[PDB]
Amino acid sequence: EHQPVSWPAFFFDTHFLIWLFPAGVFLLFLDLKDEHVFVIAYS
Amino acid sequence: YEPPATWENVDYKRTIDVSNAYISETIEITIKNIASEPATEYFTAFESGIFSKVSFFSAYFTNEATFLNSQLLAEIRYGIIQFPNAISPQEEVSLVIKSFYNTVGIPYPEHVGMSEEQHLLWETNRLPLSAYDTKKASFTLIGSSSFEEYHPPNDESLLGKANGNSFEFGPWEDIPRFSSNETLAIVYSHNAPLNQVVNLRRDIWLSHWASTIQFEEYYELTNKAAKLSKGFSRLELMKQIQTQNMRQTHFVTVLDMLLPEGATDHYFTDLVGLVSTSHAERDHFFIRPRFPIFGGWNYNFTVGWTNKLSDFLHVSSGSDEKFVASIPILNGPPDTVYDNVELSVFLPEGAEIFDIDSPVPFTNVSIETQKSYFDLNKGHVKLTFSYRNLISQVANGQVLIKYDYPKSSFFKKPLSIACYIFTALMGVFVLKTL
Amino acid sequence: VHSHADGTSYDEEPYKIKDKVIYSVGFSEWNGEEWLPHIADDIQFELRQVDPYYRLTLSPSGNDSETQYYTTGEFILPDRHGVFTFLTDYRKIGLSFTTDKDVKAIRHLANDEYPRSWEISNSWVYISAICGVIVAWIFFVVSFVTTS
Amino acid sequence: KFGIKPEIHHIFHAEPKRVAKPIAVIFVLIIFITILSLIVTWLNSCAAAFNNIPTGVTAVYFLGFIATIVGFEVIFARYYLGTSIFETLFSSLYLGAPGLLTSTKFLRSFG
Amino acid sequence: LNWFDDRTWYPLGRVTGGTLYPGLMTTSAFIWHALRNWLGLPIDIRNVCVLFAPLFSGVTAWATYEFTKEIKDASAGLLAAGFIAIVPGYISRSVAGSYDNEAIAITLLMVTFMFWIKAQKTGSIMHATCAALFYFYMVSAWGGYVFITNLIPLHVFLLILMGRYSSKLYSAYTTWYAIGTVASMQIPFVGFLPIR
Amino acid sequence: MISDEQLNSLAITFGIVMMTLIVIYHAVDSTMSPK
Amino acid sequence: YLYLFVFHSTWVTRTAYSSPSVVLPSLIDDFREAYYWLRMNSDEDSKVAAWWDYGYQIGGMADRTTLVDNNTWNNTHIAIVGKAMASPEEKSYEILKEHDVDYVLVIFGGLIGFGGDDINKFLWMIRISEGIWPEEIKERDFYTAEGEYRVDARASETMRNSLLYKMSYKDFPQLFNGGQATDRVRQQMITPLDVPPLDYFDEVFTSENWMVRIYQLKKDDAQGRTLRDVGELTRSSTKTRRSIKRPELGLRV
Amino acid sequence: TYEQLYKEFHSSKSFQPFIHLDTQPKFAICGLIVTLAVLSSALFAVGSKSSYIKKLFFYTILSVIGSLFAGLTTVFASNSFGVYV
Ligand SMILES: *[C@@H]1O[C@H](CO)[C@@H](O[C@@H]2O[C@H](CO)[C@@H](O[C@@H]3O[C@H](CO[C@H]4O[C@H](CO)[C@@H](O)[C@H](O)[C@@H]4O)[C@@H](O)[C@H](O[C@H]4O[C@H](CO)[C@@H](O)[C@H](O)[C@@H]4O[C@H]4O[C@H](CO)[C@@H](O)[C@H](O)[C@@H]4O[C@H]4O[C@H](CO)[C@@H](O)[C@H](O)[C@@H]4O)[C@@H]3O)[C@H](O)[C@H]2NC(C)=O)[C@H](O)[C@H]1NC(C)=O
Ligand SMILES: *[C@@H]1O[C@H](CO)[C@@H](O[C@@H]2O[C@H](CO)[C@@H](O)[C@H](O)[C@H]2NC(C)=O)[C@H](O)[C@H]1NC(C)=O
Ligand SMILES: *[C@@H]1O[C@H](CO)[C@@H](O)[C@H](O)[C@H]1NC(C)=O
Ligand SMILES: *[C@@H]1O[C@H](CO)[C@@H](O)[C@H](O)[C@H]1NC(C)=O
Ligand SMILES: [Mg+2]
Repeated sequence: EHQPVSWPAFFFDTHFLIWLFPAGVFLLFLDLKDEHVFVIAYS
Repeated sequence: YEPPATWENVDYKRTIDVSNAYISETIEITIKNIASEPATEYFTAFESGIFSKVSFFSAYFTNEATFLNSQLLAEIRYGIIQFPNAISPQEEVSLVIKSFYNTVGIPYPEHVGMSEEQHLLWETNRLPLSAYDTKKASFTLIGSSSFEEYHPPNDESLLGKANGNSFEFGPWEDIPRFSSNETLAIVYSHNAPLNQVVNLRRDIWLSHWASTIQFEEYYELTNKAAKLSKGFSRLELMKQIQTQNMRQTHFVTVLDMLLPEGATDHYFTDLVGLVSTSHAERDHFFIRPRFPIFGGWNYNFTVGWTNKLSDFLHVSSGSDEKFVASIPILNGPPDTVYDNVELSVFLPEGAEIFDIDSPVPFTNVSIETQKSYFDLNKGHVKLTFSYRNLISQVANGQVLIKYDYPKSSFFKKPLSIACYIFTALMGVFVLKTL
Repeated sequence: VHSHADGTSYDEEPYKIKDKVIYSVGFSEWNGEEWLPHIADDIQFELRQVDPYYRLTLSPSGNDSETQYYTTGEFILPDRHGVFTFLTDYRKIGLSFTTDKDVKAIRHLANDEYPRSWEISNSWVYISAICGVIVAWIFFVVSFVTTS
Repeated sequence: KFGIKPEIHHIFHAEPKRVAKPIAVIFVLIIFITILSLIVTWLNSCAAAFNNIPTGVTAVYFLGFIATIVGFEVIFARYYLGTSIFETLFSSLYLGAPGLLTSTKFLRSFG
Repeated sequence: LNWFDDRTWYPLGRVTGGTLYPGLMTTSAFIWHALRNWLGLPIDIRNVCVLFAPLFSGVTAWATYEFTKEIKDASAGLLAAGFIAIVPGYISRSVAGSYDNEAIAITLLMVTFMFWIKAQKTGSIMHATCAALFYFYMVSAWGGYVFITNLIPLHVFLLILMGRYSSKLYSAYTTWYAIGTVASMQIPFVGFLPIR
Repeated sequence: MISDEQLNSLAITFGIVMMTLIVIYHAVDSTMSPK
Repeated sequence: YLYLFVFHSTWVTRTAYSSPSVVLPSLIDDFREAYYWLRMNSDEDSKVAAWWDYGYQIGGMADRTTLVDNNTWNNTHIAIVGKAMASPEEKSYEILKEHDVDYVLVIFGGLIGFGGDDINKFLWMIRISEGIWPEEIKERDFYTAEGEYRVDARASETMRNSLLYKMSYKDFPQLFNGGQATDRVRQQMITPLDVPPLDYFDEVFTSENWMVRIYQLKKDDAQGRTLRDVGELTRSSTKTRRSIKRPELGLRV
Repeated sequence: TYEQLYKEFHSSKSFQPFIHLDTQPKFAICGLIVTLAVLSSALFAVGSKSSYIKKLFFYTILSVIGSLFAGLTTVFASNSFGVYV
């Protein structure tokens, strides 16, 4: 469990959120507020 | 202490059957009364060692099927027999006594391979040990293929006569009373697994709402057969079962529980989880332990099932709120021996016992309360008996409980939950309006 | 038998590091007809985890009709927790061999058995600060709601 | 070692050393005088005194509020003297419930 | 809390009082005691330990709902809950049998963050003391509190240099730190690390 | 006891019901709320 | 897309993650059988020595004292067990006796093809135990001349005499009637003349599928002989005769 | 006396259950529906702005009913799930 992992194991356990995830990050970057910075840094 | 000599044994023939993992003694005696005032008593003599472990003692006339009031007393020890009608001063009457001990012979070699046959050694008394003068006496052993003695006596008269299926002894024309100076020791072949339940506790949960009675039993099982030398070896075991050699081997592979007539929801559980090698056919529950129980190995497990309640309760005639329950006392493997039995019956939340009767004398009876699912006050009424020595298929009885369960407490079970829900709601109200 | 220095056994209160225990064992000799005390001065007790931590020499402190009792002086248990074996093996050639060991767990000190914060003298200036801050805070809260 | 083996004893570690009492007493006296100085500054020097005081029912709510504030610190001080945590929790729950109501009533009434 | 385990690492023993995070077990024991004394359902501790993870896999859905209710409207929080209820990346470590620390360690991860947002967005002190208390509970329940301890300061710092400092960051962050650090020092396994 | 296929169907139905009620709520809120 | 999301996150959980870790569904359970044997038939104060990634189970299911377990905090106490399971039996019997070890259990999936047995994570034992005892153990000897890791007839004379090899292949050749046993995880033939006899340990349990095997230390000899001499006396009884030979030994102290 | 109790046992009638265990799931679901169709009105009443006395009255009057119904559904459901009474 202490290793890196390829790209299939990201679509495996996140069906279609994996390509809405960059979209969500960009749409938070569009209108920055206080909490959006926290969410972006966390992401 | 010696009882007043009052009777004379004019015939005394005893037979011991060693075929089913517990000594079952059967003595047939014709008895004559000494000329005196008519007495109604009889004292059978058990040695202090054997008397410590005896689980059944009956005595009946040959002519009449009905039994007598056979009872144990409370260093030779005695058991009391009492007749319905006083015997004449000079009369001759036959009688038959049956006792069931709880001691089996120890394995003689004690180290045998898992394919060899084992021999057992048992130590008894040759000459009859009675409290009265005996005239004629005969001794017979049955139930095994081959018998042999061990340090035989030089005297020819005290020597067993072999028979095809039995091992008899020559009749002695005159024997004095209290004669126990010859300790016979005999070895015999026996291939049974020699089970022993060190501790059984079985719970019986009555329930009137669902109308089901469910049994749960917790066995602690020990094999008493001869241990195996060179230690375990799976190769030998799995190579011998592929040949036709699983005839009467002395290790336990499959047990056969005998449940009541219609059982459902069988389960077989172990301390470390669920065992999947169980199989419930009609009126039979086959169980395969995790590992075969060789000599000296312990296996502790649990087995449970469910039955309809209409077969065990009966509402009374005079009133519709007095119930009589008849719980079976034992139903397990075919021929085991129990060294402790703890029988717990859990009557419903508001029951109240009126009568308790048992067909086998118990050691201790007590009444407590124990809380279970949705028991919000005083739980269930637990009634526990403690028996000490019991045999599997000859200690067959039914404990009869007689209690009452009024409808004023039958419907209190939903109300006792309605009370909590109403209190929670009236608390949320105050917490939200303040 | 081994037990606390004051009398209480191990089953009442278990052992902890830097405790005071005591050990005692009794020997007897068979001269062919009846037992007698066995006067020997070479016996040694070993308290050992994996290699000896204590190796004391027993002294004769007890006498019986047919038994000689040897005991160790009150000794402080080692400074590290673990699972220690108390052992006494009398093995000298020309004479019978006797061993009797027992394995006991010696636990660490619980939070309730450390010295309190006021028994120490180095930390009397750190409790005065807390008490003063608490008193000042109480008075401040009282004077805050009672001032224009 | 057929015959006999040498004796062995365990050499313990030296315990950490406390400090002399007079220094601690001096440093306690300093903190005490500092606290007294703060109190004196509040009372007289800074002219920050009890201008208005609540009366009647508002004064009873004031007494309740002070009782809560002081009772929590009494609970904590008693817990610092080897009182069980569960007992402290129960004594705090049996005081917060009336105390919260009284304190909120005071803080809404007085303002 | 003072358990000395002499049935592991046999010659050395193990001090299980200061090598263990006692937050999962205390919660399981509290749930067992509540289910056995205040509801009338005596349930074997094995069943509580087994079914702990599925039960606590709905509180994390609620926490994600209440945390997305801050970043956007409530209508956009229910979707997040619907996502985190059934997603294999979180199901993998919270299956019906798993009884690890992460079973309880993600729920709190969300709850603390929720309060932090609620504290940083409004500026109140009572919403930072709740974040400090749930950060102490996460410190007790899991060794991954270092993530929060290194992520909240990053948020505050990124708001400092971006030029968005206000009088709300001061109160929120200083209260959170001053309470959370001294509260997390109370775990015997953590010890004095938060300053060393 | 409930089988495995029955449990699979139950889980799928719960997920479908949840994902439909969420969309119903969102489509009601998007119109009925003042934008 | 939301519906495909549900139909995916249900299938993945059904297929991959919902797999019991104590019962192989291929329904075989040889771990619980051996652990229950240890729990029932061994005295409560006995110590069991196994590799460090089963200790928790042994503590939870078998309820016996272990020497190492999963939360590895002392890395030398694990090197001790690594050196025990990779040295000749005459040194393992001395390393395992000063720690008061009664039983030793190994995993062996050569009959069902388990893959995660102890004979293929042997190399990790060798590495861990070699870091702090370079002279005692050397990884170079376990590999053969050409540099391969074999358990076949052409295996190195250092692995053939190790403890784990002698302990996990005790009766495996004789299991098959022909006398030519085929390992499944390694896919290598095994002859009954390969495995040497075990003189200091004696087998006390092994599961139905030979997966978990529990051995016990023999009690030291009463007359003071080395147990290897007892073994050579019991296996070579009639032919091992010498007429007269003055023994060469140090002067009696 | 064992003989007379054993005589009374067989003579008497058998046990007729109140509500058969085969038709209890029906009552379970038909009571689970009602016990929430009513207890929502309680929360609506307490939430609604009105006189305190009227709120109390129209809360308790239809809270007692929900209490009884829930306390009678939680027995049928418990029996139907396999954990009797
Ligand atoms: C993790 O697990 C591992 C493995 O399980 C643990 O590792 C073990 O730890 C043990 C304790 O730390 C350790 O035991 C010590 O080993 C020392 C090794 O020394 C080596 O060199 C010497 C020569 O210098 C050799 O003789 C020796 O054999 C080694 O090769 C020993 O030296 C230690 O011996 C001392 O303690 C034992 C036990 O009490 C005594 O029997 C022995 O006589 C020594 O005692 C002296 O020192 C102690 C110190 O407390 C004194 O109390 C005592 O009175 C003696 O004092 C005399 O000597 C000192 C020093 O000269 C002098 O100041 C004083 O005045 C007296 O003259 C001891 O044997 C294990 O070896 C070690 N095992 C391995 C494999 O590494 C590890 O601890 C675990 N981790 C944790 C955190 O627990
Ligand atoms: C399993 O059953 C055996 C048989 O009764 C139990 O063994 C007894 O254990 C107690 C305490 O350990 C001893 O005092 C008895 O002498 C043991 N009996 C026999 C016949 O040896 C055992 O405790 C049970 N439970 C477990 C977990 O093994
Ligand atoms: C009988 O059982 C009761 C109930 O626990 C107990 O108090 C009593 O001591 C027992 N008596 C005997 C002789 O076992
Ligand atoms: C010690 O005991 C022996 C045997 O009982 C006795 O002869 C002797 O006098 C005793 N000595 C002392 C000092 O008590
Ligand atoms: Mg982990």
